Amino acid sequence: MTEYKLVVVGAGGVGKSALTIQLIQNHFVDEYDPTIEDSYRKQVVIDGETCLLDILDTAGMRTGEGFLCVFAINNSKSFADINLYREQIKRVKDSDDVPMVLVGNKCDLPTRTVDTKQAHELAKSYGIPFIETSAKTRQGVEDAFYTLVREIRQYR
Ligand SMILES: Nc1nc2c(ncn2[C@@H]2O[C@H](COP(=O)(O)OP(=O)(O)O)[C@@H](O)[C@H]2O)c(=O)[nH]1
Ligand SMILES: [Mg+2]
Ligand SMILES: [Mg+2]
Ligand SMILES: [Mg+2]
Ligand SMILES: [Mg+2]
Repeated sequence: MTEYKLVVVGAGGVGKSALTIQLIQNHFVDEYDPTIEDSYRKQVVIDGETCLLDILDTAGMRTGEGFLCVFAINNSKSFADINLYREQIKRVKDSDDVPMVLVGNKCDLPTRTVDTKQAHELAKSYGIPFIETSAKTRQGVEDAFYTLVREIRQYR
């Protein structure tokens, strides 16, 4: 079956692990050791297609085929840091055309300090999709990962 190597990047505490575990294990982690970096695998169906996802949950690469660049909507600094991660990815892949998706996580929270204009304008600056997620409620989580897969499909 088709295989896709995904990588989740972003500042500490944004929800990289929570997003990954919601996808892989279907549950929300209220805490997850910020030092655990691992790959997590799952056979899934995306748009009817059976495939294998291999997801690298990073902690603060070269074989990654698509990247989620994650910030938290209640963490301005995490948004500022997105550019460092995007550039890291461009360098590690030696390419400007790497599939990626901008993810604004923790959208369940009312304490928003990165607005929807900021996020949408950044995504337009990168020419990539922006997806609002909550690892807590599961809103957007499949959409974020699967959109990335569809970006890899396009790229292939
Ligand atoms: N309210 C809320 N909290 C979240 C969400 N995603 C992650 N968290 C919490 O934010 C903290 C850091 O998440 P974690 O996945 O460890 O972030 P990482 O350092 O990027 O892996 C944890 O306490 C999570 O339970 C979310 O969508 N909403
Ligand atoms: Mg983590
Ligand atoms: Mg491992
Ligand atoms: Mg099918
Ligand atoms: Mg502001």
